[PDB]
Amino acid sequence: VPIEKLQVNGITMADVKKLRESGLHTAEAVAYAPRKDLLEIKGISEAKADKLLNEAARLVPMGFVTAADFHMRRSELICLTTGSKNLDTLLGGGVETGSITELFGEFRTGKSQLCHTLAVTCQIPLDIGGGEGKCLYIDTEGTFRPVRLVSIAQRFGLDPDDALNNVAYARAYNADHQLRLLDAAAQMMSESRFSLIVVDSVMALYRTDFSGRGELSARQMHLAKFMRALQRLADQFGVAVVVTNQVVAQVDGGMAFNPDPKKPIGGNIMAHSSTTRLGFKKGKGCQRLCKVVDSPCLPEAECVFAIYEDGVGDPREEDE
Amino acid sequence: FVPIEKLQVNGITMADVKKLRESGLHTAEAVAYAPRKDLLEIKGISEAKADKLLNEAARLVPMGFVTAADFHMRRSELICLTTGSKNLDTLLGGGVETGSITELFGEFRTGKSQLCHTLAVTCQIPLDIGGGEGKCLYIDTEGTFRPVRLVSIAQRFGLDPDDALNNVAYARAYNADHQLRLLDAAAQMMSESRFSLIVVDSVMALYRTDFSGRGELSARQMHLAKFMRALQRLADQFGVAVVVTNQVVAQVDGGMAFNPDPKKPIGGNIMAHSSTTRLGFKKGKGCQRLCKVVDSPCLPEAECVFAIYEDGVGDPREEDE
Amino acid sequence: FVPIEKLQVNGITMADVKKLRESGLHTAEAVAYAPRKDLLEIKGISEAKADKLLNEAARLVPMGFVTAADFHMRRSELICLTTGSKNLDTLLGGGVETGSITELFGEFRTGKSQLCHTLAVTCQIPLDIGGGEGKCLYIDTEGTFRPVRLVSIAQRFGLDPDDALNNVAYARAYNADHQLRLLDAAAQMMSESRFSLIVVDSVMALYRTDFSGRGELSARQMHLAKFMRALQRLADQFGVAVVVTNQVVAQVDGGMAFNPDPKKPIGGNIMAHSSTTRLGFKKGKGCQRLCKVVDSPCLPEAECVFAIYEDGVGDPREEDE
Amino acid sequence: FVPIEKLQVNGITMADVKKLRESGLHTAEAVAYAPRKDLLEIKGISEAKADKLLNEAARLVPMGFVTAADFHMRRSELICLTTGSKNLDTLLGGGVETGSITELFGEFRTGKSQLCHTLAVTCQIPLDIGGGEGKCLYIDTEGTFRPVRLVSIAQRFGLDPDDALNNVAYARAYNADHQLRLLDAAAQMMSESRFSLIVVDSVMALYRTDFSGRGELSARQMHLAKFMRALQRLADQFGVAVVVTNQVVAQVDGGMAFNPDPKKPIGGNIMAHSSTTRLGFKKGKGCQRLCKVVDSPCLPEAECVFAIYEDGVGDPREEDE
Amino acid sequence: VPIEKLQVNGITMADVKKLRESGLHTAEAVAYAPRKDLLEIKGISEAKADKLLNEAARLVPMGFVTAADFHMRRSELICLTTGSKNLDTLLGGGVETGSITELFGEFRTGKSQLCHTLAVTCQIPLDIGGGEGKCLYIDTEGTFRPVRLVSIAQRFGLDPDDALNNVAYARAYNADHQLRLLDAAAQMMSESRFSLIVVDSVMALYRTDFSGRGELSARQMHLAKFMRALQRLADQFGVAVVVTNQVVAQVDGGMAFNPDPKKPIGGNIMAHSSTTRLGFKKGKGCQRLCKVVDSPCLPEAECVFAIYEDGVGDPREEDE
Amino acid sequence: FVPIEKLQVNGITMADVKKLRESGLHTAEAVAYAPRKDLLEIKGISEAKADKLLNEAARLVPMGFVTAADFHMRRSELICLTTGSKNLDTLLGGGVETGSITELFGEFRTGKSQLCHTLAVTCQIPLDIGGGEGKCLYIDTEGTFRPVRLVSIAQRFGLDPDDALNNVAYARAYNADHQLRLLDAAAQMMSESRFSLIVVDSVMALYRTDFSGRGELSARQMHLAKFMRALQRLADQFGVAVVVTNQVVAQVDGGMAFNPDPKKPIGGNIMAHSSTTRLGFKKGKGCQRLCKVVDSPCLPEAECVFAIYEDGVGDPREEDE
DNA sequence: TTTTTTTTTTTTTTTTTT
Ligand SMILES: Nc1ncnc2c1ncn2[C@@H]1O[C@H](COP(=O)(O)OP(=O)(O)OP(=O)(O)O)[C@@H](O)[C@H]1O
Ligand SMILES: Nc1ncnc2c1ncn2[C@@H]1O[C@H](COP(=O)(O)OP(=O)(O)OP(=O)(O)O)[C@@H](O)[C@H]1O
Ligand SMILES: Nc1ncnc2c1ncn2[C@@H]1O[C@H](COP(=O)(O)OP(=O)(O)OP(=O)(O)O)[C@@H](O)[C@H]1O
Ligand SMILES: [Mg+2]
Ligand SMILES: [Mg+2]
Ligand SMILES: [Mg+2]
Ligand SMILES: [Mg+2]
Ligand SMILES: [Mg+2]
Ligand SMILES: [Mg+2]
Ligand SMILES: [Mg+2]
Ligand SMILES: [Mg+2]
Ligand SMILES: [Mg+2]
Ligand SMILES: [Mg+2]
Ligand SMILES: [Mg+2]
Ligand SMILES: [Mg+2]
Repeated sequence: VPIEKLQVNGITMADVKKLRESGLHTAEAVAYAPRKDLLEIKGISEAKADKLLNEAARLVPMGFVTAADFHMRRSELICLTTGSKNLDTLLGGGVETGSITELFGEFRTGKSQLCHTLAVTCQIPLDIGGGEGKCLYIDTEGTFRPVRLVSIAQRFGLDPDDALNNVAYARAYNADHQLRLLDAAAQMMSESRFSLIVVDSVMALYRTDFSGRGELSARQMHLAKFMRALQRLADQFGVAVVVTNQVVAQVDGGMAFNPDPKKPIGGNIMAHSSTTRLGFKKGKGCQRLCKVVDSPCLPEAECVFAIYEDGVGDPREEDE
Repeated sequence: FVPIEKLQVNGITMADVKKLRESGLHTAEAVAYAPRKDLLEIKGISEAKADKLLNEAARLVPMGFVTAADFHMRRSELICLTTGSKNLDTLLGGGVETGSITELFGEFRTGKSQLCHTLAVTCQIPLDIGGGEGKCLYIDTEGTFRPVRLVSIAQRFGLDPDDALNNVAYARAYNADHQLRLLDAAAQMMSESRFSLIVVDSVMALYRTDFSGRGELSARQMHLAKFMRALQRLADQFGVAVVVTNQVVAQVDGGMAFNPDPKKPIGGNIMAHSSTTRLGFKKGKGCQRLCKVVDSPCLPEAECVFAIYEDGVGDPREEDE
Repeated sequence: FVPIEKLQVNGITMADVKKLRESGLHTAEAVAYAPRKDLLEIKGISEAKADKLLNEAARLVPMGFVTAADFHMRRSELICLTTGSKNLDTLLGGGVETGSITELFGEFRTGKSQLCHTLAVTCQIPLDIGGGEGKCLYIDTEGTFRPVRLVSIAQRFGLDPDDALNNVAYARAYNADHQLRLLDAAAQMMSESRFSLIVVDSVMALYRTDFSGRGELSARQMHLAKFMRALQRLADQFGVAVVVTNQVVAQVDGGMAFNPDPKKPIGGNIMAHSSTTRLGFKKGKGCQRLCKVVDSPCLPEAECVFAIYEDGVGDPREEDE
Repeated sequence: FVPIEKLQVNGITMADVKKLRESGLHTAEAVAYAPRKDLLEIKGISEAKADKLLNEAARLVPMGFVTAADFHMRRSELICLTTGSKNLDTLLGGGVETGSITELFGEFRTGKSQLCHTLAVTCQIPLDIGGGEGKCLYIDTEGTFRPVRLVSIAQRFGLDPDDALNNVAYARAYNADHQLRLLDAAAQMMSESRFSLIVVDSVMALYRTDFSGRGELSARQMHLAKFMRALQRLADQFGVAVVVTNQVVAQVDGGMAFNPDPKKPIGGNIMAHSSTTRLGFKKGKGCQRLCKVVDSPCLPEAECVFAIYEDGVGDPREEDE
Repeated sequence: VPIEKLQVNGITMADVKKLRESGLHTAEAVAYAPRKDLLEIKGISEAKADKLLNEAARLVPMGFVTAADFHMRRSELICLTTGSKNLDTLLGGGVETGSITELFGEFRTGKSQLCHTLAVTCQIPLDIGGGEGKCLYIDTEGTFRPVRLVSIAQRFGLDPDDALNNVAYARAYNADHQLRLLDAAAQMMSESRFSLIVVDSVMALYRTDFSGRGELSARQMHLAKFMRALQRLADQFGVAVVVTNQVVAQVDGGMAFNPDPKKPIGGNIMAHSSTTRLGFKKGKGCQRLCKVVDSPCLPEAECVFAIYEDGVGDPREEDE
Repeated sequence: FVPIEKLQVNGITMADVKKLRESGLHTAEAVAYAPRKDLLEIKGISEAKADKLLNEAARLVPMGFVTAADFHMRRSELICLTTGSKNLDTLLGGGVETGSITELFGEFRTGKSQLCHTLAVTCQIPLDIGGGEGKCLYIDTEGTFRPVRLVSIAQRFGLDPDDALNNVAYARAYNADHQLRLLDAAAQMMSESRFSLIVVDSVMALYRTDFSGRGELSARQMHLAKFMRALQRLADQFGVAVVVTNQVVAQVDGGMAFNPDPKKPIGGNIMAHSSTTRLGFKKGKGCQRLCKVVDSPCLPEAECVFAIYEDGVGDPREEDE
């Protein structure tokens, strides 16, 4: 819902412009934002903030709804194909839009490759598992490679010029810039239809920007704010949020029950903010193992997928 | 419960009840538990009218002393919602107790949301099998509600999927203020139809981000205290079980090395004191999960092993052992 | 890049830029990439001054969104440094990529230092033959730097040995703190002259002994992450290719016998994720060496054979086959 | 080198220098190379005092970037110790290089100890005949030191046997901790008189038995890395050749058939990467021995034949061919 | 020096008793023992172990020393005659005390006979190449024969009763028992002057106690510990350690340049641990050939010696 | 010897002694001689239990040092078994020594089996005439055992033929594994009755065919080493003479022509070092045989002439000269 | 009230044949 519909009941265009300058670009943005956030924006009075909230609640349903209606709505929710039938079956149709999907794993585990595949598939038509929308790739490690997008578009029949023109790239150099890029992301989606957000990787910049136990609380608070903004973006625009996470080896030997000594970065903030968490492990050569660690609906299962020159695909017989 | 419309006596008009409903008070119990200052804050109500309403609620809703034997007799017939697992029901002494706030805190994929879905389904099954015979009211703050789980658990328990879904009221809270405001609508709907369960998954998720830093910590704790005061008022009014999930944080300080678990529930003292029962959830092998009673006025501190399956929360299978 | 001497606008004085240079930020890209908190930690910089410095840096250096087509066009003209071996260049898709950290990990005598010397010589040859047309910057931690190799490779590639030696900046790191501090001097040198290569041979040699024990490991990896972040910042600012060598560790856990290679690179996940491209080096027969692309965002996992010669890294001859 | 007494400036008292010497740092280079946290571990030294010491050491000892031509002309005048055999000197490009750790690994009776004795004698002969004009420092861990060999080699080279013996500092290490602690006394002696050679025969012999099993393997290799770092620091400070002998173990896993040698040096990757130059020793016919340059940053992988004689290590004779 | 001298600076008799129960019977043993070895003894704390180390360093010189002083000390060192002038000339005066001498060779090559001769000669006066100390014979093959000692004592004029009473015999039945015997050896040497340790043979028990490729690493680790303990005993008491090693016929015929197809057991551990290694071969009749394979100071040379009823001696003219 | 039942002290029950009995350990001496690792691998035995068993065995069986005078006195009382020939007894210094492994290697039909039969008969005759007064245990592997020889020799020595026959324990080995397993039954039998001789004719006949090729040579010799170790354990435990026969192999390699005898026994160094005494057997004129002491710790290398007769092994007569 | 982290590290022979 466009934010311009709020220009009613004494709400002027200046108020909408000020809200847009503060990172709120849709009616859902005003509806989800708390009253204190509106008050923190300069030039907004308490009464006019209250009337903005009332108008947003009238435009965007904030009340209760039967679970049957929510199930029917989620049945129409778009799922983005990952390019692998095994992975789509594991995810119950692919990457779910409107929810944060976390891909945590060690290096060469295909997280960036899967993100590139998702970035290409977000543009293919809906009938083949696409999203029919532009991608928005947030890169924090410098590991984005448009050659991969060109190859995957060749696999999926997309025009390489059209495929590259429909992928939004911004390189994040620090945690503050990474969070600030979400305002530009919201502004871009308020003008054109997007279908996917990728932040590869979320925790790369937070690792170095905040160092030591003294800044750990600030680091996790900033990460919580960042995924709060990501979840709000997913709610407003219905876009799939795919985030990659680095891992660290658990140096404590007390929990020897766990055969995997590596855990994702971000701690409980990352753990609880992500709707779906996928653990990636190395297979034999191109083989990669994906394990659903956390998911409200998907059972904890493991599937095998492979990385090829044309993107993420199902393992081949010769590779078995 | 006693409907608020019964207060229209001794000169109390319909407009007063309308204003009370607009102020979030939908039952006579709500008026009885509401302090006089809260009634005075409502426009159109004078001091004499406020005290008259208080006296009417007092003579309609008992507020005096009762013998411990009478309270024990009343609690004996209190409904306990089955959790779908015999081990968990034994740990809780019959399941989730209605009329009290039950807190489920633990690490991720520990089954808090799955247990909440199982409780949402079982609140509709007949009382003879540990049900509640009432609608569920699910408040989701993390966007993790999945009606497919409700359908699967209803198939497990024999409930019709359409009936199960139509009897579960779902609302997603996007901020702390909206999370608190949803309770007024919850009370309004409960004043019209019988409910049997309140779920807030999760309470702390929106507060961790809406209030940031030490400066806003006091405001966050005050808002959380208000939210749990409203939840406790709802539980007292409607006798509905309140199940709340809580995320965890890793305690950086290593001073309390005597505790093998470096994870503690979020919310601090307000969270600890507001919850009648707190259950700590840990991951076992495979689908198995460990539930531990951390705080309870009557349940001893003990641990039980339960598992999460496609049909919902249940006891671990022999093949999983 | 954008020189830092363009920041004296909108009330920003030259003295503020002087403190910025003293803090290790020598380019407008450097202050653009540095977070607000890092600017605030510099003495003599206020909140408003740091904010306006950030705004000016963002105006000068594009930090906003850009279409992937533009990024592909920009990367098409990106300079790739030839390694002196056609097989290795084909494996790397043109050679060592500038602006990204390339990691060469392997056991001893596998040619990591030899390949770094070859890259240090080839970074000065003209662009038409795979060069960089820029001075090299060699950071050595094991004391294994040998200018005789540079002279031999320069005679191989036609460079004047005196000019080749004069165009290589060498500094030996004696401790991890000194190794990190050397990057400030590297940035200062690059802010006044064009540099086309960074070599850190080796990154983890000094952290291995500076930090000892499991308890000291966290500080070691935090310092390593800071060092790699600084290297990535240098590569982003100056478009300079960063080539880092890493030693190996034998994996004592024999349960995971599925992997035939018992040697893994040092640094753990910090070095693993910080490096854009990782190349695994193994010894062949005699001069032959095997290079394997363990990790790369765009290069497929493939293995090639290259040899170490008196004149540097080159393709194996049929006589050695 | 720069004596540590030059640090008595800018408020640094004699007590600070005494504590530094007691902590094992006996030169200004030792203070410069040591990290800040290493200085913090010394009692009686504050953080500000450590920063001042680091600044003064960096002012006295150059630590910044230097052009490769300057480093090349500095290494041109570097002293190489003759091994008594022209074949071995040609293989090593002039002899054993000072300021770098040279490793002599091989099977028994292959001449490692004999070559170390020859180097110990030649380090005292004048420079023009390939000497070092400095005292030797022999650290023996197997009890195989034999002054009779030194006397014979001195008679071969014309040195006075009494003078040759008086110029060799002998210390036997009985445990790994004592082996590491001997380096502090070595540095203390070196800061007082000009030395030109350090011999540790052998480095790993004490580590074989001091640490047993895979449980202590990590601690064993960490201690070995600390010992080798300390040796590298000593070489950097005093500009002396560090010659270390290493035992070998026959590799059981014969999976790789490309290596005709079933014996590999002990110490793993720690010793493989710590040693600047590695020489593999094998027995030839009679007194003849085979030396192979396994690892070297500047020397090609080649083999030469040398022999062990009663007067020391020398080239094989025509009668022995 | 006796370990009782460590009872200073607050070190009690209980500490010395615990050290003696742990196999450390001399202050030299405490000095040579590492920090972790001292920490493994119950009843000894961090500060207590450190204080013991400083006291031992004060008593036992552990610092540097000029090579001239060590040369003088080795010049005044005692060398045990082997009863054969040729063998003594080959060894440069006889078996060197304080160093491990390894006698490896085929069967009936004279290793056990030479050990018996050394056991007898360790008691004869110094002026005739003796040691004036008791022998310590550790037998692992059951090949010890006191009749040989009696005959050699008759050759050298010693009283057979005195000769037998001055030889400490203990038969090792397993590798663990063989290693444990060294603690009793140290205890006996701490109270009486010994001059020779014989282990015949070192590798006989290790061959069968550890079997298969999997147990080879543990076998060689235990062997390294045993040889380290032998070297510690030699350093502490200044006694000659004469050990016999059996031989195995190497099957790799590619290295045909070596005319000898038999190599000693123990591999590199025995190769490096032994200060001096002597290869024994049979000559004409009673004559035997001894070859110095490894020695830090003796040239690689061969001499011919013979075995007679009265012990090891030079070959006779009648046997030539 | 000390029976294993005496270990039933300090918490050692019947179960432990039994589990030892099926583990091949039937005496306290067997427990003492067995290493700790061998005790640990036995099922039902804990580390503390194994340590307690070791301490109890050490208390019962003296494992400490002892003066050579005491050893000589004990060996003076050691039993020697007469071979029926004065020449052979004089060559062996009284006959076959008990408690030691005596090897009889020679050409076919040189009397090894006949001498073993004679020893089997003489081990039962009274001690005053060189006997052993104990049962014999014959392990025949070539199938050449003939009880008629035992009957004839018993007639020669005056023993009752039935008493001689039923006092000889026979067990025929069909493969190497069965040959090794038979020693456990031998120990079990000897723990029940007094034995005085063990005969294995022949040791390496079965190993020659069971293991073939270079690959199985290592396993063959390792199994042979285990077998002879067990034989030595039996000899130490029961004080019995172990007499083993071995075939011969002609040395095809004629380069070592210095040895007039081209035949050497099978088993190589394992049999060479495991056998306490080795006797070389050659065929003389007629029925006379030549016996030569090849290896013996105390017997000088000498030869004697003995002959084989119907009544057994005896000295040659004048008519045979 | 708060709020995670983060890898190490080799080893070690063997064993006759006809
Ligand atoms: N063009 C390609 N063709 C085939 N396989 C490729 C190609 N590019 C990359 N790969 C594969 O993908 C791997 C790289 O994985 P990816 O780029 O997804 O990183 P990641 O696992 O997320 O790790 P990081 O933490 O380092 O970013 C390579 O090692 C290779 O196996
Ligand atoms: N349909 C299903 N069938 C079986 N198991 C499931 C299913 N859906 C989820 N699970 C299991 O439950 C886990 C998710 O638990 P749940 O959704 O209750 O989260 P939670 O512990 O409350 O955490 P969060 O804080 O992320 O909401 C999954 O990881 C999986 O193990
Ligand atoms: N009393 C003796 N008189 C003369 N010579 C003897 C005497 N005892 C033994 N010999 C000689 O010594 C040889 C035995 O050698 P020795 O006992 O030293 O064995 P070894 O070579 O160490 O072998 P191993 O321990 O492997 O059996 C006999 O073969 C013989 O030549
Ligand atoms: Mg990636
Ligand atoms: Mg979740
Ligand atoms: Mg949840
Ligand atoms: Mg190198
Ligand atoms: Mg990568
Ligand atoms: Mg040596
Ligand atoms: Mg090297
Ligand atoms: Mg012998
Ligand atoms: Mg040696
Ligand atoms: Mg026959
Ligand atoms: Mg026979
Ligand atoms: Mg023998």
